[PDB]
Amino acid sequence: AKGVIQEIIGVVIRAKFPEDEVPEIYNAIEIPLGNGDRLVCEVQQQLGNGVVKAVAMGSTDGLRRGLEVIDTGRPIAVPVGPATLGRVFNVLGDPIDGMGPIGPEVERRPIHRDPPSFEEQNTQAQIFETGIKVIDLIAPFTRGGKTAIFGGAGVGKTVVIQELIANIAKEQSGFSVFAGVGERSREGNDLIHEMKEARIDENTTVFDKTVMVFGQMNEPPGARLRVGLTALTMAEYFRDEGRDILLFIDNIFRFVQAGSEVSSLLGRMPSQVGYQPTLGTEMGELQERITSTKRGSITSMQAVYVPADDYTDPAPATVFSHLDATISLERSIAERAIFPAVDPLASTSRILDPNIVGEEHYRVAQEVKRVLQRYKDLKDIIAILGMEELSDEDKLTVQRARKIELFFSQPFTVAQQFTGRPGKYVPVKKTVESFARLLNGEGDHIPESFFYMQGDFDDVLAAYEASQ
Amino acid sequence: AKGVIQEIIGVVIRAKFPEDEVPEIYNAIEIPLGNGDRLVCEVQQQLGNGVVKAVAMGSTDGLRRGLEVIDTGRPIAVPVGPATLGRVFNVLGDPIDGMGPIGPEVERRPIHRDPPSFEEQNTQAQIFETGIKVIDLIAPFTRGGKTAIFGGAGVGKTVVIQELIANIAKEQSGFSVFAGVGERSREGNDLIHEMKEARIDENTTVFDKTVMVFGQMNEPPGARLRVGLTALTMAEYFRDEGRDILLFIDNIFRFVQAGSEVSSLLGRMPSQVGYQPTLGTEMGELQERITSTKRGSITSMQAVYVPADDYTDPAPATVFSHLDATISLERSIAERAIFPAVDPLASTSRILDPNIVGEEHYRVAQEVKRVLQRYKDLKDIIAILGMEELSDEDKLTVQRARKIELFFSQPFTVAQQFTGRPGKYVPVKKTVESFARLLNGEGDHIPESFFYMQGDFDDVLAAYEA
Amino acid sequence: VNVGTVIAVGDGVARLSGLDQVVASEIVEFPPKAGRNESIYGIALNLEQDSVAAIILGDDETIEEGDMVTSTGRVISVPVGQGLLGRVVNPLGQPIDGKGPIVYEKTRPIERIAPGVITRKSVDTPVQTGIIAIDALIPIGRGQRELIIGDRQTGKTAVAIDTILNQKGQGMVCIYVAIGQRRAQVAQVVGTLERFGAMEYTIVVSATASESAALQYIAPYAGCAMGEEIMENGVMLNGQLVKDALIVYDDLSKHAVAYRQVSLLLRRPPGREAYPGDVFYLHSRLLERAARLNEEYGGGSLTALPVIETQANDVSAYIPTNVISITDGQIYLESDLFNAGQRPALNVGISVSRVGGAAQTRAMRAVAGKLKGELAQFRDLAAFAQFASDLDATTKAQIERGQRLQELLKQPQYQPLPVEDQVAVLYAATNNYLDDVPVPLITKWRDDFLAFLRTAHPEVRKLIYDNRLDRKFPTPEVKEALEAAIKEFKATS
Amino acid sequence: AQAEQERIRMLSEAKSQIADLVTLTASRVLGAELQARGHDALIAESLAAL
Amino acid sequence: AQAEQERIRMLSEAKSQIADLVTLTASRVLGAELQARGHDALIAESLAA
Amino acid sequence: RAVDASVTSAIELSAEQKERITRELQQRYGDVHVTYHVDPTLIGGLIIRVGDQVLDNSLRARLSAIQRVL
Ligand SMILES: Nc1ncnc2c1ncn2[C@@H]1O[C@H](COP(=O)(O)OP(=O)(O)OP(=O)(O)O)[C@@H](O)[C@H]1O
Ligand SMILES: Nc1ncnc2c1ncn2[C@@H]1O[C@H](COP(=O)(O)OP(=O)(O)O)[C@@H](O)[C@H]1O
Ligand SMILES: [Mg+2]
Ligand SMILES: [Mg+2]
Repeated sequence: AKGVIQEIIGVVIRAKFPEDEVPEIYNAIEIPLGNGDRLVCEVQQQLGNGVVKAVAMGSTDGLRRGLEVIDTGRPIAVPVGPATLGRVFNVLGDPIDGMGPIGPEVERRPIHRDPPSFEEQNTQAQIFETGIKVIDLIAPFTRGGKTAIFGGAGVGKTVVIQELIANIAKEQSGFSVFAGVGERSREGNDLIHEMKEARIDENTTVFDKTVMVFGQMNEPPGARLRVGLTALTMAEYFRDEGRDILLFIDNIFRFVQAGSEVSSLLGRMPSQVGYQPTLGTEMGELQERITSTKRGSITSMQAVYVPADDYTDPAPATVFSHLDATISLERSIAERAIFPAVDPLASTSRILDPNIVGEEHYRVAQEVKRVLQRYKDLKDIIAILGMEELSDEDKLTVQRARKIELFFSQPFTVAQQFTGRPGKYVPVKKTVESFARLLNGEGDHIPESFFYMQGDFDDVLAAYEASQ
Repeated sequence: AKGVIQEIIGVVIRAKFPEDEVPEIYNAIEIPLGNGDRLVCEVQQQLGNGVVKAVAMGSTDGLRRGLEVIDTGRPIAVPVGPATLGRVFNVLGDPIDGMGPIGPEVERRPIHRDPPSFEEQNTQAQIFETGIKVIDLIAPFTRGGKTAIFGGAGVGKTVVIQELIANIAKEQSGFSVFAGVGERSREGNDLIHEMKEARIDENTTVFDKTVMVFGQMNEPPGARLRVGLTALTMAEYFRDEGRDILLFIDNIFRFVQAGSEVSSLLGRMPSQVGYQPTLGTEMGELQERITSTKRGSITSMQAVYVPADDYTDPAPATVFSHLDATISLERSIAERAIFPAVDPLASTSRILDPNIVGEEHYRVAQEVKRVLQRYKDLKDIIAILGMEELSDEDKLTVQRARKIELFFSQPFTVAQQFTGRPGKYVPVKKTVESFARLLNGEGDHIPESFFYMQGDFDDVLAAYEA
Repeated sequence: VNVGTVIAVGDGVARLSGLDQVVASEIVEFPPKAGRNESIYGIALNLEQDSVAAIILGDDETIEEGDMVTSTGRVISVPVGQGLLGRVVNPLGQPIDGKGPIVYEKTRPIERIAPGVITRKSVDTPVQTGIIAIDALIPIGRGQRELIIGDRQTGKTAVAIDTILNQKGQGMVCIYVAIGQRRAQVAQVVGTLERFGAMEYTIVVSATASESAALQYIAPYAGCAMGEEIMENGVMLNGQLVKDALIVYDDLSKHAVAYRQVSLLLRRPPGREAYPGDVFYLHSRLLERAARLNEEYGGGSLTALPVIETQANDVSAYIPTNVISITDGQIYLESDLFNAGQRPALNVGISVSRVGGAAQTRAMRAVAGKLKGELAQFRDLAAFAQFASDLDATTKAQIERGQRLQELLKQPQYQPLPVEDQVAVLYAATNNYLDDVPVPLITKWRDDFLAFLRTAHPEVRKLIYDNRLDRKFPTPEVKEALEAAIKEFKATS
Repeated sequence: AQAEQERIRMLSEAKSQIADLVTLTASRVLGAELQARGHDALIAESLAAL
Repeated sequence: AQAEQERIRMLSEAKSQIADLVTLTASRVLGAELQARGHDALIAESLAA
Repeated sequence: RAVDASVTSAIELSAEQKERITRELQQRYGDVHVTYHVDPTLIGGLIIRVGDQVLDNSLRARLSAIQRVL
């Protein structure tokens, strides 16, 4: 203990310690900082002569060289238990809501824990109903399986997450954990608090069954880099005791970005597009803890930001292999006001198998992808020449493909402000029936304009009949 | 002063000086070359203990490490004043024409000056009446504003360059500056000397009314980088004298490329196409002393080579960030129109707004552009169908568009291959009313081919009378 | 009192050997020497061993090896308070308008962590931009971050300055941070603000294109610190304490370019598009400070209007997508619409406001929901309009109504409209009270109608303004009053 | 208006010169009066401060 | 000429010179004891301009 | 010892004044490596740069008055 700061490079603080009292790799060292409040840095690399490199996880823009550094001797420990339910925490586990601090009797666990072994993995999987047509048909979510929503900036990742929470966070049969890493502090939280305290399952709000860690974008890189692990530590306690956990992590991409910034400050050699050389390892360390084990299940539902509209960027590229169900949000589809914006061709799922999701569901989804493909192949032919040069069956499939594109649009309860239409909860069975009817030929006479922002096929038929 | 050369790597040297009296940045250290001549290097960085990294701005082939280095204590001195009018200089301010040296009595200002302060700027933008017909109407200049000219090896670029100097002398003070950044020794220096000296107005050569600065292709990147600032320094004397000055920079993109090469040689990391990281700041050091101040104003006209056809290229993008007007010389119209071949649809101007040039000028310009756009849209129909399928109320507009595209010809006081037509200087006040009347039905009688270099609507009526 | 010496003046970065007890973001002084009367400051950022690299806030041409420096004992900070109002200032807070020294009692540090999550509230109060299209289709609430993204000369600065002008009696303190803009443009903008009397409540922070890249990198943070001083403490404006501020960061693409220069000259690794890895963090830590604090934390707000310039209408670039992912909406200005005469060029299809739709006057939403619907109808039927009037009659009337609405949205520069005027005009346009008016005359019809209401019927405007907050705006009394006013105007016309 | 501005421009240089000259004369009064008031008695203040 | 007249009035010591010098001395050099040892005439003695 | 003082007073100092200055440095070591540059431009004080800390009592209040007045 009792080290001194040698260098201050960004949020990377180099501190020298006595030769026999150096901190371990992930210990949490503290600068007193005066005023009775401390700055908790996390060690990353043990250099020579008791020299260590630590990530500030804080402002670190008013502290000089030679300042005393205190080695806590243990990694960043965060509270776990029912005491964390209905509370809001920092990356450090310190509550930031108005309520009081977590008492000492509450168990504290390190945020750097080994992931579950291979023996502990849970292979069981079944469809998780979301009420969203395109998600429930093309890429069905798994109960206890990782899924992520990929998309650019303007596309609706956060609105999809908010509708998903409003849909499934009432019938939890367990607790849930939310982690908006590097997200807007406006919508990412304090607007989700409003809806999570407005929703009331049974004499208790959804917020009362939710642990919440933010580390929003305003924070420096270290907080965004370790907030994901803090949230996973919060959720793992409930998983281990058998409670089913819903895990929402926002923009895992900001976790990777904060890692990249910290690595750049750490002197590592950049990999690919300025990214950290330890990209895959950090990603795995975060994501292998997001697993449903035999003791309990975690139904993770992540969001991922792709730099601009780039899907070959290293961060989403590493995310794609860490998922059971993939969803891709396209800028082009969103610009067409088909706001759920999920690309059926770029979205897949592991449980889209007739043994699991059902034979009719699988047939309808595969046909809705075949038809969608035909349209992507004929896209240029339609673009320059026109629709009339196609054969009769190609023309019919193109019109049906456009109707399918319009039909994946769905109003959301949380998106009622943008589209005046009220939200529609479409069960997966009704989605399968609607798309089977659409492919069968029913609804061919209907103009494509009536498939926009509707529920099941019955609503489309009712709208057409009201229009005569 | 009195340092020694420590290291020579191409056109980047490192001179070691005493611990005190180190040269500042951009201090123009001078190396004697064993004769009357010398090598002037510009300090770009300070290193270690008294070591300064400088760009050669010369041959740097006869040098040896250990030669004496003399610190001048200021940026590259440039002669200024009427002594520079009618003379041709390189980046260092030495004359490269046949005449002798400038001499010691002439004022020498630092090449690296600050732009005019915030309080000196002109609050209100004023049109710089050029005298052209198409430009003074479609792409009006701005007094103290930057203007681009495109087209590469088009036609009418050079004649417009000389005509603007001729008109600026006729209307404004007249003094002009040509900054030949990366100017070819054959194509762009001797030929332009002959063109300027042969071009004469009111018994005065255009050469005598302009000062030319040439950073040649063969000179190292530093010379081509700082030749623009040398030209600015020469122009700012006359601006400070209250005169209106027109600064011509040939291929500002070559200034950008010289900056990129200097940054690459200095070891700086590249930026976004391999360009210099200091692209915005370098383009702001230049093109920000080009402003209209309370005392005087430096209007400018910068030829711009768009890399390939990518205008979004950092180089033309950062140039467009600093542009107030654009003139687009096009090859298709250049096939037959060797008079100013400005494409009226592709040439725009920021100042062409009702608030500044008035409501009448804006109305006339918009109507002319509308008619020409209608003709552009119907060009394919005319080529395919013919004049007969084209209905009524558009055949009139197509004929009017032919006549008005022909009426963007101007008889020049000074021209290449002088056609003999008397020079004419048409103000904006005349141009607006002339084109308004041409759009008001008058002039429908004279055939389209007799609009070659007419000049004014009163002259149109006079030509129709004969 | 603590000193060091410059050992190498690099690419805008001095090294400052031996300057211990300097904090990690201190502002060093470089006291004046012979040949330099004024002090030029720098930010000590890389506090490495036996060397403190410092970015020079100014031209590095003036400093030299062995020059003394004096740590000021303060993190990088700018003067703030009421004294900044009506002053064009440097990012350092030094005045550049020449009116005199800045009077201030306290200085707030730039580059702080934003207030947070709990210290916030959903925006409820509207920011009246004064543009019909923006105020009706992309509502902006106080504390919202609305990106004004476009393509070079499209009217982004025009929209921002129109917004700033409209906040005259609105109890708002405007801030305009010019980052990388030409000094001529900033001078013209300040002249526009002064001639319309909007300078009495406006602060201007100017880091022009010639200024060193160290400036233009702290300029938005200086402006945001001033805005935060307004947000938390507040200033007296028109005798009433205002804790709401509006900050126009202007071109943040130039801000990102300046930070790219600063990073690359510091030999930091480049990332995507050669930008540093933390350019997103730059813009995020900048913009997240623009918040709407709840009543417990003062109740103030700071509205941000960042401007991004796109290349060739490419909204899918790196920095534009970064700022879109940071901010709460987009006012997308199209170049095609701008050149086609729709001078307040606005891609209504993709311009949106995530938050602030609720922060609209109830009259405005009640009148403009169907306006958005009709504009959507027009944009849908524009594709089918390629046929020469082969569609049916009622949809032809819909297309004509959409054309009339589009002409109505067209609004001249430097002429903001009060909310009562805007809602009256949109009521007229949406009740089918303009279908007989020919398309080219609609702008003059609007101007004449507003002049009529200003002169003939002040009481109708007062009644509309007073009754703008109620749940059901089309009340019978105001409905019939406005009906009588418009019928009288149309009979007169 | 522009002539008033131009006159102020010349006055601005004159005003700056007058201010600098007045302050420099005030300083030189200390410099001239230093010999009579004491040439090297200023060390007392430094000892207390240091 | 107007600026010349104003500058002549200012250069006339009675306008501001002696007062400014005395104020600066009392503010900086000595606690209202600028004259200290001698300097009785030396004060503004060489204030030529 | 290793601290270095850099005293700069307007007029050249006599031996007794130099010894008084050295006694002034008894707070740190008494006799550190001290170098006396003259710098006649400064008036009425001495700039003691002991280590990396300076003490300014010479001419700089009047020059602050210049900075504010100009
Ligand atoms: N609503 C409007 N009505 C009329 N003219 C307008 C309007 N808005 C902008 N303009 C004109 O458009 C031109 C460009 O406007 P502005 O200065 O806002 O551009 P900008 O988008 O900020 O571009 P730049 O990147 O060059 O700063 C100017 O002539 C301005 O007068
Ligand atoms: N169901 C929906 N209906 C209408 N608009 C939607 C819907 N979902 C998303 N959007 C649009 O998406 C935008 C918000 O996207 P967001 O979820 O914030 O993405 P990101 O978090 O990547 O910025 C809103 O402006 C809204 O217009
Ligand atoms: Mg602008
Ligand atoms: Mg939203």
